[PDB]
Amino acid sequence: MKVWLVGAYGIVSTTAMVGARAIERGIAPKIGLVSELPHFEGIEKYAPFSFEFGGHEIRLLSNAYEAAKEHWELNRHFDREILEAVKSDLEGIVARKGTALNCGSGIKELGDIKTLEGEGLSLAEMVSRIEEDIKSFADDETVVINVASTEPLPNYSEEYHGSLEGFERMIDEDRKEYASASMLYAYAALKLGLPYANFTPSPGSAIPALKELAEKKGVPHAGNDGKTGETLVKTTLAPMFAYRNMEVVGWMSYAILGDYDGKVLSARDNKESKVLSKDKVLEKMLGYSPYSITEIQYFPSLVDNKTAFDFVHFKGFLGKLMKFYFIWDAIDAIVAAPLILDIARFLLFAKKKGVKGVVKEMAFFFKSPMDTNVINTHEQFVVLKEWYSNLK
Amino acid sequence: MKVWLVGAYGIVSTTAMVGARAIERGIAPKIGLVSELPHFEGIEKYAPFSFEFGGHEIRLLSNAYEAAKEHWELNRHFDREILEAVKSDLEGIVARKGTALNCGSGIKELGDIKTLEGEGLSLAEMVSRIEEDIKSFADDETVVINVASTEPLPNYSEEYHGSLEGFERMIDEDRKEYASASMLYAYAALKLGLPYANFTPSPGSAIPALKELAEKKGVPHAGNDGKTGETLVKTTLAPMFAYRNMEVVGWMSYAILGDYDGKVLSARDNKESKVLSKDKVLEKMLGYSPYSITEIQYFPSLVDNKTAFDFVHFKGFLGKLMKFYFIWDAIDAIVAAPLILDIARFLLFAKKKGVKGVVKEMAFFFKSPMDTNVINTHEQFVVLKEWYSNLK
Amino acid sequence: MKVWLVGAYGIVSTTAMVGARAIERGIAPKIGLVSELPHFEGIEKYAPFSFEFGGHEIRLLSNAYEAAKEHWELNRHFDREILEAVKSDLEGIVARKGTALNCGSGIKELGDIKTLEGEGLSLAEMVSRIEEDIKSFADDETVVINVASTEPLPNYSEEYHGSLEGFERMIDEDRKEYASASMLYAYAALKLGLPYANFTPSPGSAIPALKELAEKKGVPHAGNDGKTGETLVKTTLAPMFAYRNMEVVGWMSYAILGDYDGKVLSARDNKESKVLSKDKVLEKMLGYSPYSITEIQYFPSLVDNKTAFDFVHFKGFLGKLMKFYFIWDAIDAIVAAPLILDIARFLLFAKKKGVKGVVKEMAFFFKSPMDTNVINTHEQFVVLKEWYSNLK
Amino acid sequence: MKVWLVGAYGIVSTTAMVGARAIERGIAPKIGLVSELPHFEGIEKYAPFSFEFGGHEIRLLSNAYEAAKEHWELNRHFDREILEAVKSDLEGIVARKGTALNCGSGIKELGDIKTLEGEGLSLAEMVSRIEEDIKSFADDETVVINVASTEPLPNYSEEYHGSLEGFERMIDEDRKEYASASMLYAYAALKLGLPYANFTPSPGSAIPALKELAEKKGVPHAGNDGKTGETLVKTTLAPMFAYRNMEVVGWMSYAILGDYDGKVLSARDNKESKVLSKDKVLEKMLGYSPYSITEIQYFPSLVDNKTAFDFVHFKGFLGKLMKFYFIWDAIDAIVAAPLILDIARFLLFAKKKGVKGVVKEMAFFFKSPMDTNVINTHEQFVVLKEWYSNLK
Ligand SMILES: NC(=O)c1ccc[n+]([C@@H]2O[C@H](COP(=O)([O-])OP(=O)(O)OC[C@H]3O[C@@H](n4cnc5c(N)ncnc54)[C@H](O)[C@@H]3O)[C@@H](O)[C@H]2O)c1
Ligand SMILES: NC(=O)c1ccc[n+]([C@@H]2O[C@H](COP(=O)([O-])OP(=O)(O)OC[C@H]3O[C@@H](n4cnc5c(N)ncnc54)[C@H](O)[C@@H]3O)[C@@H](O)[C@H]2O)c1
Ligand SMILES: NC(=O)c1ccc[n+]([C@@H]2O[C@H](COP(=O)([O-])OP(=O)(O)OC[C@H]3O[C@@H](n4cnc5c(N)ncnc54)[C@H](O)[C@@H]3O)[C@@H](O)[C@H]2O)c1
Ligand SMILES: NC(=O)c1ccc[n+]([C@@H]2O[C@H](COP(=O)([O-])OP(=O)(O)OC[C@H]3O[C@@H](n4cnc5c(N)ncnc54)[C@H](O)[C@@H]3O)[C@@H](O)[C@H]2O)c1
Ligand SMILES: [K+]
Ligand SMILES: [K+]
Ligand SMILES: [K+]
Repeated sequence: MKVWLVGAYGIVSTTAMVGARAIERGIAPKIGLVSELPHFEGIEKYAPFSFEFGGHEIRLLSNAYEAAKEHWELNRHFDREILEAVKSDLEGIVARKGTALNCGSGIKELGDIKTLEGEGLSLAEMVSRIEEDIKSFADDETVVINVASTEPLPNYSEEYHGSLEGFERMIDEDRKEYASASMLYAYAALKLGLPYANFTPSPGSAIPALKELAEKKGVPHAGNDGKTGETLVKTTLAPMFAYRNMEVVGWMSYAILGDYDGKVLSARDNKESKVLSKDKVLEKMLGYSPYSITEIQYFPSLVDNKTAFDFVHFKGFLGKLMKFYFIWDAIDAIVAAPLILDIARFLLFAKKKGVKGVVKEMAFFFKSPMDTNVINTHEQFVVLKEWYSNLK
Repeated sequence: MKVWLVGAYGIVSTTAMVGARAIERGIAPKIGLVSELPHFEGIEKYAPFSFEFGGHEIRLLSNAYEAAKEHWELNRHFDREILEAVKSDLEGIVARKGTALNCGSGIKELGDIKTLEGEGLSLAEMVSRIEEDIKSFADDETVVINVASTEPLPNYSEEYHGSLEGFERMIDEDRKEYASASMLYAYAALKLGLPYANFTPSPGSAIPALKELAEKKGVPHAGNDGKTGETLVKTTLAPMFAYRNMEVVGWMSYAILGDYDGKVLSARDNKESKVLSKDKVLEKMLGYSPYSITEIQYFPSLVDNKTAFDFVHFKGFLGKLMKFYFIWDAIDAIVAAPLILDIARFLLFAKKKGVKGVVKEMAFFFKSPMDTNVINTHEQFVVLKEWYSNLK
Repeated sequence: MKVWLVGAYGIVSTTAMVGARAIERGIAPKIGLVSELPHFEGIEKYAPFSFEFGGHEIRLLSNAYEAAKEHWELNRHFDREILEAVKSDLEGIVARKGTALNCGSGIKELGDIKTLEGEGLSLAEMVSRIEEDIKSFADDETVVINVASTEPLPNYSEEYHGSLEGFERMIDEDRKEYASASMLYAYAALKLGLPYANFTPSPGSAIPALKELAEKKGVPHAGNDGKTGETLVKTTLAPMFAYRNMEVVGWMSYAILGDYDGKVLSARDNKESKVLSKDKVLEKMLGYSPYSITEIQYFPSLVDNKTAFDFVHFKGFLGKLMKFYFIWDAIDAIVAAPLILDIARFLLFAKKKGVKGVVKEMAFFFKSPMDTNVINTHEQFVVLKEWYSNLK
Repeated sequence: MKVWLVGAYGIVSTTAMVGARAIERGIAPKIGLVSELPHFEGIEKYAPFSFEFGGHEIRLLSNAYEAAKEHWELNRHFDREILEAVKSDLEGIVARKGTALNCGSGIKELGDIKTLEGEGLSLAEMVSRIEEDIKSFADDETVVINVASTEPLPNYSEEYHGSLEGFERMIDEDRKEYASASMLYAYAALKLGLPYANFTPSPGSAIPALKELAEKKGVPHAGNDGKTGETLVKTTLAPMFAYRNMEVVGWMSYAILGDYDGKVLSARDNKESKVLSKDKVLEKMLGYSPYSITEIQYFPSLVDNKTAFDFVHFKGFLGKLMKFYFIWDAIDAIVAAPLILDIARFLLFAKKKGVKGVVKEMAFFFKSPMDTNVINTHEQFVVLKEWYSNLK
């Protein structure tokens, strides 16, 4: 099958690519893959484990391999051995020039960039290129997935984002102030009939205009924002306090990392996107809302090794306060990368079983799962098993 | 309703009584009571939150209040005012001489004991004494619940544990060598047709002879070993790794604690009763069984304040190792006590609804749940609920 | 000896009074007291363990006992019995009205205050009101220690803070814009010719004009800012890395607390008095400044129980990164309170031995020790000992 | 200079050798070297950073590179490029074959082992062989350091370890029962007049006989048992409770690791060279002896990454109990390796200043420093600094 990756030269993206190839050349195991669980025996019928990649980028790198080496140099998140073995495959994967429209202050920090707006094109022209790019690539087994830098919170317009009609008038009128890259990509994907996933907190296909378009074309989509670490933990074990009828009075989650993302998610301008994101999460599991703090800080030396420190303060019998601490030490790309392959496969699966619009039941992969209040990891996993089983 | 507590001047038992009476006196909240959770609404008409207490002990104190105060002095795990407000009630609660039969070398650590065997009695007699004690206290709404100190591994005997007939020939013969307190209390409870629960890892009613007795007498029973702290975290958190097809290469649980259960369990004699519990435990959620060390150690100054340390080492995508740490800081009688009153009510409910034998569906409370492979905190919770909804 | 506490009704200050009295009455041990270490045997020659208290406050409560009861109610940081036994002496301690001048947006967070400038008074009357308050109380064995709420960064002025001439003019020409309470309190202790110590990040006697005052007056003074918890471990543990020629690539401190202080410092403009610190702390022990972050966050449920998480990333042989984690769990007032007395005893000694100006040698007590580069806790202790031995 | 290494194919040893060649090759920096700290400027007039390696082993590996690589495969503790860079240097390093006498059950773990007593040799000629291997290799500027696997407790012979005569009688008389490998190589070193150091808890040169010899021959020597991680933290952190007049009421150290030594110290009978050695550590810094458990468990997946969990429970003002937790995560070979070279450098310096016998002043490097009580890292460092200055 074919995967088109928005932000194709990033760590998550290339680790997923490196990984797809290593597994297919049979020199890496299938650990990490949700689609490779016993319960999903059968899915290779509808979406074999086989991947061809391309994607969009704004960064000035030569091909996927050069990108993967750069990330590997600073993180050694996998055996050098593995990288050298896929050097050739990844070298033949060259990204096409993207758009960074409305991507914020922090885009400097990617180093040297090249954009479609940088060539001085109209919105129509840019949309049109992105479309061309993917279509020349796309077959009937193609999915599009966004893994590009988190955008700020969009310049939200009722006119231009409230309806598909409105969104297209935005394109046609060349009204760039209203568009964000993620919208354009997602539009293009749904526009060409291609399943789309948003792995980021950027708006992507979340706006009503793109949900409308998704529904009308008959195209499945999912998101948003992959639940890969500390949040997976939170949503896996907050429910333990509800089951035991204990009152969580405070929850602290403090996470640190370096690399392109943490260095941008720093300034509380762009820091806003993951501070609402971890307590209304809690009320939807406990049915009340403890005092919750949620923070990410820059910490250069850690690079992609996002580390998180959680404290849970809770009352038990006779209201006695008690304490729970945990530390999460993982490489972000390693926990994310496989989910991109899982999502690609589940989405193709959904396409072929005729699913249209938002795939509620894929909540399991995300922190802002669209169209659902099912947040508790356990219920989510059951939901995904059961959605898979019923359609199979 | 009535609750006969085996080990009744224990900190769990006393905390239970203190909290039952405080809640009833309207002077403490109802946090921690699983039977108080919304899904369990209506349980009141079969098992109201109304409690009377008696029990067996081998410790020499005057009454439950002195026991309670003794633990409270060293522990201060509830407000002094609650202690005073419940004084006259627990002063009215007087345990009856029990049996230390085959309870391990470290029964020396409780210090001052008088026991039924200690009178030079026989099995036939001990048993009639234990029964008379209970029959004395019992109505149609009495449950017997074991929270006595953890017994060593019992001497094995298929003749005497294999079947009711064998056990009863054991009693008849006074073959004390193959008998243990937990068993005799269990036998007594079932021979009077009262529901029975085993909050401890002692064999209790779990031997085949006593399951048969329960079946034949038509009484519900449940256990074993209440799942209160760290093990709750383990059966809640381990499934996460399962859901993300991650391979745990190592699980470490080290816990320190003081108080009575500290010294005894740490040594050799009774430490062999919660080590074989946590890789077969893991095997039943991971589906495989990783290097798993499990250990408890004496640490005086901590008293009843069980502190556990856990390190989980797991591979994700591409074979890449990552680490997860947690620290559980709780007062053990606090997580334990409410579950005693929950086990009570739920047992009275089962009895009223015609349940007999093991109630598998009360696994949610136990570290070694009988007759179930369901160990996942979430699967056990759904199972508890469904059970309830299906008999309600 | 007499001790005059600015911020008299605060937890830190009330706990010191409770401890002072409790130790005098013979109902508490002498743990926590640097002045009570065997090196300082001899000290009671000049600074015995006896204490009379007085103080300024701005909150309306009857006496130091109500002040202490409030704090204990929320915190339960010592036995009910300790409180009860000192009820008498502490009811005999009534704080006199002070100034809340320029003390931040968080002065709103203290509930109901009444203040000297609240009577619409002038800098000159306010100062002499302060001095007359301390002057009745004060004898030839009286010290003044500041434990008031953290002020924001002072309004910068080199005309008014650079010289005592400029400071007295500020007072003469009533320029409240350049004056904060902590400076006014300090000016008064020192004009009245009394030892002064500042246990807070506020300027206090550290403005140049005030050091000038203390020198010209020949008065000893110590400060600033108690090093009671997290920062103690930092100044004790950092050296280890320097001793083994390892390179700290990064250090994080993340503290949470509630209670009055957590409230006040939760505002951004009152938080700033603890961000620009433990970078320049680190370079003063390591000789290079690693990437450091320090943060305090409001966390209501913890009350005065500060809990700090630190992470240190560091390079050793062949530049391999390694990791060190720590969690600090203490009641702030408990660790603060003893030093208050310790400082009082040490200041009164200093004075008696004719010491004048900044007592560099009390660096051991402080996060921002004045006039000194000795930050290393061990180096700091040794100085405190030799300074003392050299005067004994 | 020349360093002869006992256990030359170890991870500590081969990492030291890998590191030394990298630094000389100028392809890695000098992080981790105590001797490269400023206070020692000039140490190299007497002890340049210049190293030639030889040693004793029982494992069958071709040369020092095969060994380094084998460890590297499993640990990836330094860069694959460093290994290639130094391959040819390490390949010229062939270990000469030594003795495994009375190193107990934990020598079956190592693999294919060949020894001197394996040839059915007598103590006389095993020693002779050992001195012949070394003398051959050694010049006026050679050191012997022990980094071999930890022995079980030596067999007790007061006659044979009480005095030089005794010891050499043991040899002439072939009393194999009473010697072990540490003792033999140490004897062998001091006979040839080379300085000796013992990085292991093995007795080595610390028996009265062998220090008798060192004096007699005017040879300097140091040990025992490198202080590399957890214990370092402890000897650094415990004095903070002393300085602050607090009482430690319990200390827990729980360390897990895999690889050779983790295998070795798992079996209970070898775990006992670090059982008595950590309350007597605390005492020597604290004044009193608090409850203190120190434990090490096998954890295969960690390989050489010794992780440790510490919990200090402590009383402060008014007897209030507080908690401190830390987690050390390092690679034991990285923390150790530099100290091997440092130790060699200080030893040559010592030799060259006429120092003889136990050099107590090098305690800084050790867990059980010979002939000294100074345990506190801070004090040890100063002592190390001062000693060097006194002989500079
Ligand atoms: N486990 C995880 O890492 C995790 C978890 C949840 C969500 N996410 C989301 O996934 C994203 C993955 O990024 P990463 O971790 O690989 O960091 P990264 O810095 O390696 O990736 C971002 C990449 O996208 C490119 N890009 C940015 N804007 C673009 C645009 N407008 N058009 C085309 N390309 C663009 C950048 O040049 C960069 O190559 C994160 O930024 C976050 O939004 C990640
Ligand atoms: N979190 C928890 O506290 C928890 C969790 C799981 C299981 N348990 C079970 O609870 C038991 C006791 O816990 P506790 O916290 O009350 O400790 P505890 O030692 O204070 O209580 C046990 C009490 O039972 C008495 N006793 C011992 N043997 C007896 C016997 N044969 N007959 C009658 N009384 C006897 C003892 O004198 C003591 O007073 C443990 O043995 C354990 O098996 C507790
Ligand atoms: N271990 C520690 O708690 C520690 C460590 C370092 C620094 N400090 C400093 O000590 C201060 C007090 O600590 P606390 O725990 O008692 O908190 P707290 O808020 O309970 O104490 C502050 C008290 O001072 C009073 N006050 C405020 N402004 C005043 C003014 N201008 N004049 C006279 N009185 C005033 C307030 O009414 C309050 O009662 C902290 O804000 C901090 O600046 C404490
Ligand atoms: N941070 C640390 O790793 C550190 C700290 C303190 C103490 N130590 C000590 O250092 C030793 C080495 O550590 P390691 O992790 O490199 O273990 P390792 O097993 O990899 O190295 C020890 C080597 O010595 C060899 N050996 C065993 N007995 C011998 C004998 N009698 N003669 C010659 N060679 C022999 C073994 O074959 C092995 O290769 C430990 O056993 C321990 O006593 C190490
Ligand atoms: K990432
Ligand atoms: K207990
Ligand atoms: K770690």
